[PDB]
Amino acid sequence: GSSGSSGGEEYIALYPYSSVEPGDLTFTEGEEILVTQKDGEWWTGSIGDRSGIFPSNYVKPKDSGPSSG
Repeated sequence: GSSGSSGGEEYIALYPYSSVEPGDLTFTEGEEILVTQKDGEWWTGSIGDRSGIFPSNYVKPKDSGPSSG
């Protein structure tokens, strides 16, 4: 019954992190980073279809109210 679509962990960038290196994922505060791989402290996030590393200390758990109706 029903079909809920999910994937990775939805996190919000608490602060805008700009990396000069194409290795670290570049995003701004508020952006929605989809975490999938967590290696140590720094986890690998994604955006739409991007990939890179970022400070896990610069991301929060996308908290959304239990929308109902």
